[PDB]
Amino acid sequence: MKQLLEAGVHFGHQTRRWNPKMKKYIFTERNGIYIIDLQKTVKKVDEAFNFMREVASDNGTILFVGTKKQAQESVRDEAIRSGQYFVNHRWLGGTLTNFETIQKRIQHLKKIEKMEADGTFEVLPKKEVVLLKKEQEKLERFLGGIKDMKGLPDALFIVDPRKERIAVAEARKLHIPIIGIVDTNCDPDEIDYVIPANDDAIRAVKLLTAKMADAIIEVNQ
RNA sequence: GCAUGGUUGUCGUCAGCUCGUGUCGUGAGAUGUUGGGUUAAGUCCCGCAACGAGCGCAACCCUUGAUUUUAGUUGCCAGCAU
Ligand SMILES: [Mg+2]
Ligand SMILES: [Mg+2]
Ligand SMILES: [Mg+2]
Ligand SMILES: [Mg+2]
Ligand SMILES: [Mg+2]
Ligand SMILES: [Mg+2]
Repeated sequence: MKQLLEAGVHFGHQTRRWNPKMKKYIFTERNGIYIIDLQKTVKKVDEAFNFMREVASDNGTILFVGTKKQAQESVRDEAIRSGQYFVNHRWLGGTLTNFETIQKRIQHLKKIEKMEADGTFEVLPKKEVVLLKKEQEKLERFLGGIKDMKGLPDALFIVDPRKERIAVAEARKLHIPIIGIVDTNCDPDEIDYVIPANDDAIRAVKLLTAKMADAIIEVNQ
């Protein structure tokens, strides 16, 4: 939470595309670009560091959502390190609300990645070549890291509520508390523990999400 | 045969018709099944608030077109004598 470390890149978005209810975090606007106040950020990042206290205390599960283009590389590595669960590519509709039917796809993937190793690897001459191996990559590229999620997630960590409208809407309905990095165009009401920060910078996203890794890997020892 | 069972024609071998869970809408409804390519084909790919499934399409069946082993009778006659 070093203010100098945060001072690297935390700008925001243009003036034309700002949410009027983020004005609390706006400080020292510039020519055509808003700049968010770092003083409140370092204060507010503490709660998200300390709200995530309880959720991971009992070996709970957390979900990372990184559909944004400058997010997949970070969230993938943040969750594999901590033994957590992540989403990189498009968020499947009803991943949480219609979570019961997702297991069928998950169990299907587990079955398929068993036959070439444990069962009859060769069951068809070339049918499995064109269809069976083609679907196993199709399933993993969307399911990704949630393939070992035993139950409903305990908390969510998103990076862009404007680009994760499906996720934030279907997590509120299921009453799961979320933490996320919001920009000058996002909405703070939807998020529980707001972290006003830039989302467009690769380093800025990696800086903040790396703190969450150390936060969770502390208790689970 | 306007009380019915069974059987059949026709649109038409046209490529469509629905369902489970989820979501949007006060509601009838909607989505999936739409959008960009491709195909004989909702046949397949990419995207997508949807994820999958069933009956259909395709294949599995018969027949014709090339060829190997088995078998020489009532079939055939290479090489033969009649
Ligand atoms: Mg009649
Ligand atoms: Mg046809
Ligand atoms: Mg419809
Ligand atoms: Mg189409
Ligand atoms: Mg063809
Ligand atoms: Mg079909």
